[PDB]
Amino acid sequence: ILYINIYPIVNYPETIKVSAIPYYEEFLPGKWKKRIGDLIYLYGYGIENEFDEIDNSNALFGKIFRKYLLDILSENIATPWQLKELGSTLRLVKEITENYEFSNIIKLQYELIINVHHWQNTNFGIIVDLKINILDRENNQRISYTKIKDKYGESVKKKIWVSVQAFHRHLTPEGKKYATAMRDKFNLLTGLLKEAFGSSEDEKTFSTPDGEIKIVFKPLEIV
Ligand SMILES: C[As](C)(=O)[O-]
Ligand SMILES: [Cl-]
Ligand code: NA
Repeated sequence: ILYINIYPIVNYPETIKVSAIPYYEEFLPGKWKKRIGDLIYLYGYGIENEFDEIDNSNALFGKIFRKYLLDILSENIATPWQLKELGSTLRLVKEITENYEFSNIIKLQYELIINVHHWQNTNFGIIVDLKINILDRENNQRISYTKIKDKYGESVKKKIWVSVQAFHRHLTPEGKKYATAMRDKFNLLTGLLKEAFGSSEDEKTFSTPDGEIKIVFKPLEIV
């Protein structure tokens, strides 16, 4: 039983309202709109009175829905997660607030990286990657292990790496290898994804102007 980091959208609007205008140079990309070739399509909360409807049998549907999906998710982020990047990709972050040695000088931050996967014409899912960013707490900037070693010394470097591995569940909280690591790492991913979208249940529905989007917070299974 193989589990993949893709969380399926099991319901979405089979029809969505879109507006098209010609692309123009001053266009600034943003929510509720997408450039497609030499048109910009408005959708979701960007729809003015003027509109056309497109269904999932149309190639345009997937090109729009892949972005609309992220736009909606971006409207449903729960504290303490924050939006870091929205566009073709959705990145959310939160600070690791549990204790670890050298937390006073080194800030750790989980980052969920959310992309949309589309396959067999009508299937959508979010592909979700988890990274931990390591920040120098005094200036809130990214800091490499080498720079930690130079600035705070070898001991801090080594300890941070163990803490990072423990927060990824690559090691036990005590810093040791364990047997059940890929199961627990998936549970962590699923649990953080649930938290980030305010979900206590293994599925959640999100409202859109076109109808509901339903996501199941359970990784796809290849048996
Ligand atoms: C109208 As809205 C949910 O895009 O702020
Ligand atoms: Cl765009
Ligand atoms: Na539907």
